[PDB]
Amino acid sequence: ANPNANPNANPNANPNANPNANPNANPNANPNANPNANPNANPNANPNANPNA
Amino acid sequence: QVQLVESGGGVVQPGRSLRLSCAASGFTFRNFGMHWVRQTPGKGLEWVAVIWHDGSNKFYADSVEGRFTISRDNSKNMIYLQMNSLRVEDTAIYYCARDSLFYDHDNSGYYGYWGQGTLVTVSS
Amino acid sequence: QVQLVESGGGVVQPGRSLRLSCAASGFTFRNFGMHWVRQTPGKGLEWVAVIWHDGSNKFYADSVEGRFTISRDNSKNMIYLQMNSLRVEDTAIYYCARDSLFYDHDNSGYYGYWGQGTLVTVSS
Amino acid sequence: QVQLVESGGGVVQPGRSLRLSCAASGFTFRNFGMHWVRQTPGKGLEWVAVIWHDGSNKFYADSVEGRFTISRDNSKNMIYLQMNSLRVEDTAIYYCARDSLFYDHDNSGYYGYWGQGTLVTVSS
Amino acid sequence: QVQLVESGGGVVQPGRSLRLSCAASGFTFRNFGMHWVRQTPGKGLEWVAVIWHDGSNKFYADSVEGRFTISRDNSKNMIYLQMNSLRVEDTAIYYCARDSLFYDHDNSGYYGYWGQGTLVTVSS
Amino acid sequence: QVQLVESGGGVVQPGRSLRLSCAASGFTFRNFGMHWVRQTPGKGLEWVAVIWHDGSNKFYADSVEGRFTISRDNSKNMIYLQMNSLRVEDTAIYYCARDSLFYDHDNSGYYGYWGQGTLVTVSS
Amino acid sequence: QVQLVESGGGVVQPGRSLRLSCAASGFTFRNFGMHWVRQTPGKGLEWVAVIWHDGSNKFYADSVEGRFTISRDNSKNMIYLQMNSLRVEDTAIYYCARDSLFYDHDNSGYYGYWGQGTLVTVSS
Amino acid sequence: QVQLVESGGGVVQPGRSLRLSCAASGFTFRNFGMHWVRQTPGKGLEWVAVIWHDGSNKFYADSVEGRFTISRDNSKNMIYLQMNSLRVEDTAIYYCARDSLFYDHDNSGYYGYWGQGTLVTVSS
Amino acid sequence: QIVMTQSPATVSVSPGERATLSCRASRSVTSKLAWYQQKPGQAPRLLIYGASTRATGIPARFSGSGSGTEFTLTISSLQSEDFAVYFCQQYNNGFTFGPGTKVDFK
Amino acid sequence: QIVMTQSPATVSVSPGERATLSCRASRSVTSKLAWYQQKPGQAPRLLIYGASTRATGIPARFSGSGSGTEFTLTISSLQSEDFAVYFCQQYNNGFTFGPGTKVDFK
Amino acid sequence: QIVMTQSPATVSVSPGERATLSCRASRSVTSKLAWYQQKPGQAPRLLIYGASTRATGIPARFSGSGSGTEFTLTISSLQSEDFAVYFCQQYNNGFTFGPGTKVDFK
Amino acid sequence: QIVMTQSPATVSVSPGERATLSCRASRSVTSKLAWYQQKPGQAPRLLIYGASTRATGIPARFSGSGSGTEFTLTISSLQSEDFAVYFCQQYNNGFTFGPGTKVDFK
Amino acid sequence: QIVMTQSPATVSVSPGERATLSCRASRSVTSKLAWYQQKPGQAPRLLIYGASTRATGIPARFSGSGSGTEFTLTISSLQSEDFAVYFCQQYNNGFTFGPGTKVDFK
Amino acid sequence: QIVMTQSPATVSVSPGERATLSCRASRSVTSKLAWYQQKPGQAPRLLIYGASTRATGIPARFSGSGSGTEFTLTISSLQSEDFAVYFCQQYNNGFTFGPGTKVDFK
Repeated sequence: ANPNANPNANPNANPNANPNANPNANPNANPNANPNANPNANPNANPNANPNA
Repeated sequence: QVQLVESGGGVVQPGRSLRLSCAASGFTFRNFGMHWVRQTPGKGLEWVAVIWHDGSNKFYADSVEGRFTISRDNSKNMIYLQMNSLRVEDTAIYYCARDSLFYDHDNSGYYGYWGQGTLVTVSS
Repeated sequence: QVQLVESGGGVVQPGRSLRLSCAASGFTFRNFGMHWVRQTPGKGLEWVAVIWHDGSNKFYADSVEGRFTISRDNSKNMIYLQMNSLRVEDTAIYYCARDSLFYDHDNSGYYGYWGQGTLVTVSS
Repeated sequence: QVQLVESGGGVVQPGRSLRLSCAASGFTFRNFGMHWVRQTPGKGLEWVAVIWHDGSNKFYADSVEGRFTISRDNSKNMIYLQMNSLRVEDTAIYYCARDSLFYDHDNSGYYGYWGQGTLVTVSS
Repeated sequence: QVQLVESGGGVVQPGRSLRLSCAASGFTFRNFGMHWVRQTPGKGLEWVAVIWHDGSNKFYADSVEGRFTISRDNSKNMIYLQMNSLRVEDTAIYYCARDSLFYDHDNSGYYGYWGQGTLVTVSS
Repeated sequence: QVQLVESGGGVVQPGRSLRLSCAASGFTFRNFGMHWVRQTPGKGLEWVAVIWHDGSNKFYADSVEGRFTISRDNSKNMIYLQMNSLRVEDTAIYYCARDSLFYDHDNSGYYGYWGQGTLVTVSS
Repeated sequence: QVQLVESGGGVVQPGRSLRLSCAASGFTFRNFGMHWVRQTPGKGLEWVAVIWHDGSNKFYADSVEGRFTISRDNSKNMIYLQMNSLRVEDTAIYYCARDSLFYDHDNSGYYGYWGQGTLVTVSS
Repeated sequence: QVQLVESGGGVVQPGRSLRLSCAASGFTFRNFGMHWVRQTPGKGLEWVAVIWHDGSNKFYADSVEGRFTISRDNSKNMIYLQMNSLRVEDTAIYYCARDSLFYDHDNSGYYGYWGQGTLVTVSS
Repeated sequence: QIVMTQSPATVSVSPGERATLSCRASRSVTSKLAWYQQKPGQAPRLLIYGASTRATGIPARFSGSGSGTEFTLTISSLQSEDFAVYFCQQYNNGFTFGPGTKVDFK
Repeated sequence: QIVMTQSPATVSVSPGERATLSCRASRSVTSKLAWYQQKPGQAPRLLIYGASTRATGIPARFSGSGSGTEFTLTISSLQSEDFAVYFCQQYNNGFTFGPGTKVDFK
Repeated sequence: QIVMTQSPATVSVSPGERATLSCRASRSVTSKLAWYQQKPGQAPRLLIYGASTRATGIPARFSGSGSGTEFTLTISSLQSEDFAVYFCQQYNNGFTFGPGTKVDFK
Repeated sequence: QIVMTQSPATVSVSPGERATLSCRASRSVTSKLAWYQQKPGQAPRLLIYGASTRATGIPARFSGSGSGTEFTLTISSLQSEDFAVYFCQQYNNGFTFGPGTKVDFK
Repeated sequence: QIVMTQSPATVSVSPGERATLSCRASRSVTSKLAWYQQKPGQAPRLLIYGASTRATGIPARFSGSGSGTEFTLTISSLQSEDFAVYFCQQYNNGFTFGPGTKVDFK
Repeated sequence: QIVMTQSPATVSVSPGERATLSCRASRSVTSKLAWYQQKPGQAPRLLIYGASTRATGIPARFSGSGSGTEFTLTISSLQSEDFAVYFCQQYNNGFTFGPGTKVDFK
C-alpha cells in the first residue's frame, strides 16, 4: 500500500463535525500540568486595573 | 422547556445591514451549538450558518459566505446573525434552531428545537 | 477512606423545588469531578449530571436538561443538585459518585466510589 | 452635577514646560481615577495618562512616556498635567476625563464624564 | 465579494530567496485551504503548493520540493510562499487560488476563486 | 549547588502521624514545584505527591490519597509532608525531589535534583 | 537537494543490539514513507523495513521479522532502526532509502533517493 | 530620552562577590520590568535574569541559577545584580535592558531599550 | 453538496389510512437523515432523526426507514392533526433540505 | 446514545461453579466499559473498569473481558457473598447503564 | 497595542431612517468597548459602555452590539440631533480610539 | 502523475456556432476534472467543476461532460465574450493542468 | 529550551540590493520573535518585535516575516550605515538568542 | 495508570564494552521519559530527560533514545563508575517508575 501522505485529501474544514460540547472529556484536575512558575508572564504593571475605590 | 425567541426582524433596503438576535432558555446554552435556518416560499428551507459551543468555529452556506456573520455570547444566552450587503434574494423567515436533541457523538447536525421565526423583508 | 454522604431528601409535590447536598471526605476534593446517579426501580441506574473539578463545565442528561442544576463548593467539600420543576418520573434514589479511582487521562467517566444514596419521592 | 472645568492652556514654544489644571466638582473626587485625553484634528482622540484614586499609580502613553507628569491632590479636587519637553506633535485639545460612570469591578476604563478642555498649541 | 490580491513580486538573481504574500477577503479564511498556482508562457498552468485550513498539512509539487515553503496566518487573512534557492526555471506568474467553491467532501482540489497574480522573474 | 536535606524520619507505630520536612537551598525556591518520591525495597521507586510553586494545587498518588498532605513555606524554603493514618506498607526511603532542571513549558515532571533521602519505618 | 546520511554503524557481537539512525533533509519529511534496504556482498540488495508517513504502519521482511524495529520522529527529520538480537547473517551495508520520486497513488514502493549507507558488522 | 547607564564593572577573582548597578531615567521606572543580558564572544547574547515591576517575581537562567541575585528599588530608579561565586565562564558584557517598547498584554519579553553595557571579567 | 428530492409533491389520503412519503438523495447519505413536520403558520418540528430514531414526544404512529439514497416516512394510521408539509434533511455532507411533500384531505 | 443490553436476565449457579454474564452495546464502545455489583440495600460497587482492569480491593475471582460490542464478565468460582445484581455501564459516548443481571441460588 | 478601524468613514442618512456604524479591532477585545458622540465644538459624550450597556440619559434609540473583533452601533430613527461624529474605544488592552465616523444629511 | 493532453490545439468558430473542446488524461481520473477559462491579462475562471457541475454565475451556454479518460467541453452558441484559452485540470491524483486550447475567430 | 539557528553565518552583498536573513527554531514559537541589530562597539538595537511589527523609528526598509519555526528578515535596499550583526530572539518559551549573522561588503 | 517494564533485569558488561538497556510502555508516552542512575547508598541521579536530551554534567557517553512505547538507553563505552541500577520513568500520564535494571561485572 502507498505509504506517502495524500495531497488529494480535503483541505477544507468540516462543518459536519459535532458542534456540541463533549461531556466525556476528563473532569479531573490534570497533575501533569507544569508546576514551575512562568517567567514569560508580563512583568509590566497593568494600566487596565480598576483605578477607582 | 427549550424556548427560542427570535427578534430584530423588519424591513430594510438592499445593501444595508440588519442584525437578528435569538434568545434561548430552558437548557444549558454553552453546551450546544446553534444554527440559523432560512425559509423562502417557493424554494423551501435553507441552512445559513452554524456556530460551535464555545464560538470557536463558524461555518456559512455558499449564498451567505462573507456577508453573514454568526456570533454567540454564552453569558446572556443569545445568538446573533449580522447580515451585511443584503440582497433581494435574502428575504425569508429566519429560524433559530438548536443542534441535536441530546449529545450524541456520531449523530449531530439535525435541529431538535426550532424558534418561532422572524420575517426579514428586503425591498424598496 | 472515601466517604460520601447524601442529604436533603424527603417528600415533595410535583412542580416544586428540592435541593440535594453531598458531603465528600477522605480525598482531595478539588482535584476530581463528581457525578449524580439515579436508580429508578424497574428501569435501573441512570446518570443525571456531572461537574468538572473547579465547576467549569456542567453536563446533564436529556431527561433532566434544563430542570436540574449541579454545583460544587470546593472550600466546603460539598456537591449540590438543585431539583426544579420536579415531576413524578424523578422519584428514585440519588447516588453521589466520584469519577475514576485515580487520575487516568485516557480512562474517565466510571464511578469508583459511591455514596449511600438518599430517597427523593414525588407524589400527591 | 459632575462638572469638569479645565485650564492652563495657551501657547508655549517647543522645548519648554506647560502645566494644565483640571478642577472637578459634583462627585466624590478621591474615589475615582482621572484621565487626560488628547484630540488632534486629523488624528482623532488619543489617550495620554491616567492616575489612581489616591494617586498611588500613574500610567502614560508611549508618545508621552518620560515627559508628561500627572499629579493629583485630594484637598482641592484638582488634577494636573506637568508637560515638559513639548514638541510640535503635541498641539491639540487636552480633555479632562473621569473613569467609569459608577464603580464596577469588571468594567472600568471608559470616560463617562468629560470636560470641555483647553487648547494647547506649540510653535515658533 | 471574495478578492484575492498578492504582492512580493519583482526581479531576483538566481540562488536568492523571494517571499510572496497574498491577502484574502470576502470569506471565512480559516475554513478553507489555499493553493499557489504557477503560469509560465510556453508551459501553461502549474501547481506549486497547498496548505490545510489550519496549516497542519503542506504539500508541494515535485519541481519545488524542498525549496518552496507555504505558510498561512489565519489571524491576518494572509497567505505566504517562501521561495528559497530560486532557479531560472522559476520565472512565472504566481496566482493565489482558493480550493473549491464551497465545502463538498467528495469534491475538492479545484481552484474556484483566483487572484490577479504577481510576476517573479529570475535572471542576471 | 542545589542542596536538599530531608528530616523528620524515625520509627512510628501503625495508625500514628509523622511529619517529614525538606529544606531547600541553592536555587529560587518559590519558582519551582517540589515532589516526594518513595523507594520500597522489592518494589522500586514510586511517586507520592507534587505541589505547585505557590502551593495552589496539590496532587497525591492513589496509594496515599486522603492520608498524606504536602505543604510548603516559601518564606522558610521548606517542604513538608504530613503522614496521617500511617500504615506498614508505607515503610520506605523518602526523597525530596525538584521538578525539572530548568523551566521548560512542554517538559516538566522529571526530578533533576534529588535529596539524600530519609528513612521512615512503620512497625510494632 | 535531498541528502540522506546514516549513523550508528560499527561492529557488535552476536546476540547484542545496535541502533542505526538516518538523517533526512531537503524535503518535507512527514509527507513520505521511508525504507531500510540491506546490501550483503554475495547475496545482492535486500529490503528490511518500511514505515508510513506518520508511522501508523510498519512492515518488516521475513528474515528480520520480530527482531528489528523501525521508527521515526517527524519533529527531528530522522529515521531509526533498532536491531535487536543481531546475528552473523546481518553483516551488511544498510541504506536509508526514500519511497518514490514524488507522490503517485498507483506507483509507490520504489526507492527514488538513497543515502550513502552505513556498515554494520556482527562478529567476535 | 530613555538612558540606561551601567556601573559596578571591573575585575575580580573567581569565587568572590561582585555587584553591578544600572541607573534608569527617561521613563516611569516603577511601571516596567527590567532585565540583564550577557554577551560572550563565540556564544552570542545570553539572558541572565528578570525582575517584575514591583520586584514581586524574579526569574533566573539555568546557567546562573542559585548564584546571581537581582533586585530593584523604585525610589532610586536603579537596578542591581548581586553576583556571588563568579566563575571563569562569567566573563562578558552585561546589558541593562528594558522589557517591551510599550505595554502590550500579549507581547512582552523583548528588550526594546538597551544600555551600553559594562565589562565584567574574572581571572587570576 | 447534496441535492434532495421528494416524490410525490402531494399525496391524497383520508384519516385512518396509511400515508407514505419518499425522499431521495443524489449521492450516498448513509444513515444521517431527519424528517420535519411544518404546519401552516408554525415552525418545523423534528419527528425522526438518524434514519429511524424517533424524537421524544413523537407518537409511535410515525415510522421512518431507509439508508443510502432511499428514505421513506410512513404514517401507520394518519389522524386529523397529521395534515402538514413534511421536509427531508440530510446532515452527512453539508446541510440541505428537500422541497417538501404536503399531505391533504381526500 | 447507546442502548445497553444484558443477557440472560437471571443466572442460577451453585457455590463453587463458574458464572458468566454478558453485556451487549448497540454501537461500538471499544474498551470503555465498567461493571458494578449492587447488593440489596447497598450502593453499587465498582468491580471492573476499562474492559478488564480490576478495581483495588476486588479479588482476582472477578475477570472481565471483551471489546467493541461484545463484553463478558466471568466469576471463576463464585462464593456466597457474590450473589447480587451486576450492572454494565459504557462511558465511551454518554453515560448509559444496563438493566442488570441477578445471580441467584440454584 | 490594538489598532481600531471604522467603516464607512462617512454615511449619508436622511432623518427617520436607520444608520449602522461598524468598529473593528485588530485583536480580540472580548466585551470592553465604548462608543462616544462628539458634536462640533463639544466634548465627546459617552453613549454606550462595555459592549452594549447604555449610559444614563441615553435614549433607547441607540443600540450597540458586537463581541470579539467586530462591533456595531445602530440608531433606530435618527432625528436632526443625531448628526455628529462617533468614536470607538477599547479599554481591554491599553486605551486606543478609532478614527471616528460621521453621519451626514443625505 | 497523470499527463493531460488537449485536442485540437486551436479551434476556429464563428459566433453563434457550437465549439467543442476535448480533453484526455493519461490514466483514469474518474469524475474529478475541472475546466478553466482565461482571457488575455486575466486570471483563469472556473467554469465547470467535477465533471459537469457549473460554477455559480456560469451561463447555461457552457456544457461540460465526460468521465474516465475522455472529457469534452461544449459551448452551444458561442458569443463574442467566449473567445479565450481553456485549460483542463485533473485533481483525482495530484494536480496537473492541460496544455490549453485557444478559441479563435473564424 | 528552544535552540535558535541562523543561516547563513555571513552574507556578502553590495549596497543597494536585497539581503535575506533566516532564523529557525527547534520548537514552535508561534509569533513571538524579535530581531536585534548590533554594530561593533555598542549595544544591539531592537528592529522588529512580535513577528513583523517594527520598532518606533525603524525605517520601513527593515521587513520581518514568518511564524512558528521559520522566520526571515528582509531588507529592501540594503544601505551602508546598517552593516552590522543581527540577532534572533524568542520570548515565547524562556529567553534564548540566535548565534547571530553578519552582513558584509562584497 | 502506565506500567513501566524493563528487560533484561540484569546485564553483564565488561569495562570498555557497550551496554544497552530497554524500557517499554503499555501505552504511548510520546517523548516524555526520563532515565535515572542509582548507586548503592545514594539517591538516583538524572541522566536523561525528555527522550534523548542529556542532563547538564552528564558525560556524552550516556546516549538514550526512543519514543512511543519503545525506549532504550545506551552506554557507549562503560567505565568502572557506570556500574549501577538504572530506573525508567514516564511523566506523560502520571508519574510511574520502572522496576530497574542492574549492570554488574562480567
